[PDB]
Amino acid sequence: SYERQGFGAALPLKAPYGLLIVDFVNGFADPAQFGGGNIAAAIETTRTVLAAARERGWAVAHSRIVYADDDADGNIFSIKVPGMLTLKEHAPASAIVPQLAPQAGEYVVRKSTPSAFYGTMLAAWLAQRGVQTLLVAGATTSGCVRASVVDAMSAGFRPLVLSDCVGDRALGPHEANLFDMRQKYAAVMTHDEALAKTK
Amino acid sequence: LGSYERQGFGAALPLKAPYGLLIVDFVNGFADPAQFGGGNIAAAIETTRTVLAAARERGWAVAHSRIVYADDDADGNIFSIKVPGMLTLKEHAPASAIVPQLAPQAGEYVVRKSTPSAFYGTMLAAWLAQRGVQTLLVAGATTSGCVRASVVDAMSAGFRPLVLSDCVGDRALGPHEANLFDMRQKYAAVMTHDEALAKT
Amino acid sequence: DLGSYERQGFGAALPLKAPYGLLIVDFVNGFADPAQFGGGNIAAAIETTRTVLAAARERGWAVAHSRIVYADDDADGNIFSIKVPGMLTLKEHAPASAIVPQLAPQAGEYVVRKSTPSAFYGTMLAAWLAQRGVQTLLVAGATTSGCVRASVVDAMSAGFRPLVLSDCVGDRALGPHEANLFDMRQKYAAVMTHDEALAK
Amino acid sequence: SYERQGFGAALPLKAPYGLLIVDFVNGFADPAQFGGGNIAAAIETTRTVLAAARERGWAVAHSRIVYADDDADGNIFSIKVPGMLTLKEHAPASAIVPQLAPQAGEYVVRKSTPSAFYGTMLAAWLAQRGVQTLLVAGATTSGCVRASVVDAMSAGFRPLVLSDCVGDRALGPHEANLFDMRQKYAAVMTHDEALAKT
Repeated sequence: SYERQGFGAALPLKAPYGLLIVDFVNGFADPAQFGGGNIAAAIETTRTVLAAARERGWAVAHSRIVYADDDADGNIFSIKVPGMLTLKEHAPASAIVPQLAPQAGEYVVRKSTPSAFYGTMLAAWLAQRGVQTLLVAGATTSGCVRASVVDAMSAGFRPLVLSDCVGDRALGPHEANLFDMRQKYAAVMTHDEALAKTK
Repeated sequence: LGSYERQGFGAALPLKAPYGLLIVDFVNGFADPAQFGGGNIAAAIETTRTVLAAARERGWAVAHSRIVYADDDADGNIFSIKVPGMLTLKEHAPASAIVPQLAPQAGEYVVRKSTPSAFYGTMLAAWLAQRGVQTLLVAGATTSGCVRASVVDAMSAGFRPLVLSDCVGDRALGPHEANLFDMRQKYAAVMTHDEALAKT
Repeated sequence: DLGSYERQGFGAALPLKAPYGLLIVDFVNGFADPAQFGGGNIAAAIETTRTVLAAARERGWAVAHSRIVYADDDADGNIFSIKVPGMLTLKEHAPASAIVPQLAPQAGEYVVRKSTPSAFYGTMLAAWLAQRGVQTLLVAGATTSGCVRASVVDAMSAGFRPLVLSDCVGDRALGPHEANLFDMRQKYAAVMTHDEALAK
Repeated sequence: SYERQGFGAALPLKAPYGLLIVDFVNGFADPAQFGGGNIAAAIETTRTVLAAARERGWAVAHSRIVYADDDADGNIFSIKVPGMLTLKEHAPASAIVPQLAPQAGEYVVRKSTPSAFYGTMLAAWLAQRGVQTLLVAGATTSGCVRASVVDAMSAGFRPLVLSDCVGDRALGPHEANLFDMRQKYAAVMTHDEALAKT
């Protein structure tokens, strides 16, 4: 059991706060490309958190999956999921969804792996700013979100997973992955609890 | 659940040499259910011995992971706020020692970590790169923890992951199975040890 | 005094080993132009590198180019760009930041963008090279006492044998150029002129 | 050229502060193995800095070069510099010099490459503590110090190179490397200046 071995202990929240919005891009919001399930409701709920973040003067990062136009950086990930390779810089599918369009000062991290931390400058970007707790929204819960939450935690940041701002293709994976995160990696709670508990 | 197929997840990852083996966190603490064991870990340990012995006889690069924190908790992290038992895993605590069944021999790297992935804040990527490893077989514990973290990173780091499905262990079966699904769909070739050894 | 190096066993030979690759670091219009960030022996280094790039292309060698790029709104403005404020003007579409027409990239050659000195720091270079199984990496670019050196020490650290093309790295100032080659020869890389490198 | 192209701009100092001492270990204190030049003097001066940091409550981290007993992690670095191999965990040459012995709470970072950040948890450890400016001491100026300094900057930290607390086996490399760092990568100043200003 998790309870028996001391898992899922609370992870106290601590300022300064920042927000990471992972991979909320056109391709992931379209159920015919990489979207589906509860991903779109998650986008909508993130709108509230993003506006709170901006008002509160928190650091905000967005990630995007972007591969080179010649497929020169086509990788292991793009063998497992071929479609990832079609997320080119200027392709509509790879652009941030219009509901969550980045404002000035917000860092757009481009990646070709699931984590927004891997082979990117995100850790360094957040450390420069002294960020202590990173709120996380995005898609998918059992993909880039999970991987970005493990890395945030490993990079020394306290992850607050916004359970209603993370969306997945399929609810079993979504639930199975929230569970892991609550047990091993993160504070996990709804956006309105997060927003309340963070001022 | 049909969206995985429609959207083109779960494509086959062709195995490619040179091969290497990573054994994640099969330490006495994770073999003993009073501490971090239970579920199907013990069986994953046993089967892993065959993979280890094949690795040695085939001249494969072998690496092993250990969780280790400092004796004064000086590296106490976010990971150990969430799972405070992790902090007991000290360098010379029996609990942090690789299970005897799978003791390393000469040439086999042991990677000490304080996070879930064997790649994070360690030399593993660099160690494999220098050896030209193309496909990394993975065994270890726990499927829904350090095995999955190491597999997503292995892949990210440019290595082809091959999860030995009967050589990775968890303390609970639902998490074990749910994380196998995800890995098979997004990150690894997944097969039993005998398929894996036959095909390398 | 420098006799200590030979006594303590510095500067041993780094045997070369295929597969080979080529990194050209930051040979961009702003480092070529002596009115912006160039000068020294950088113009000469750029041209000599052409022969290496062509030879890399004849031999089918993995090839990677680096560029310093910050966000248009200074979103990713950092510590490096406080110390050297003009790097912050290296934007994606600023001609200063573009690769020099002499060395324009081709299909399959990787353009890594960075906001730090090393082509490896916070980029996917290590994993791009790993995937391709690269053992030895030839390095060219500017500046020798800057991004070149940072990139060479990283390459080494990541598991690759660096081969610093002494006549294909340039600096805006020659004293730093010569000091950093010395360091690199003593500790971090095989160091030779390009005719020598291409002959092996 | 550095002047006309905007190099060497001041790097303002910002709390919280941390201190990293790099590879001040017996092998590097010993002129017969890896020591010499002005290293012995850097170690003694560092005593002053470490005492201050402990008193002021700062995060303090010490790095060490450590390869496996069986050479399993023998690497490219260990090819150019084969003596780095000989620094096993329990070889007295890898141990931190006694004058700078760690206390409880101070992180000992083990590395098999130049930089204290590379393939280590040093960035995460400092990030979790919200360190903004990292004071740096150690050996060798033109080796592991510089490699750590450049990484510290890259990782988001403001590096403060302590010019009388970093040593090398040769004064040329030491001065060249201090020059590079001041121009591109850090605030450089003597421990007297650093301590009063922090």
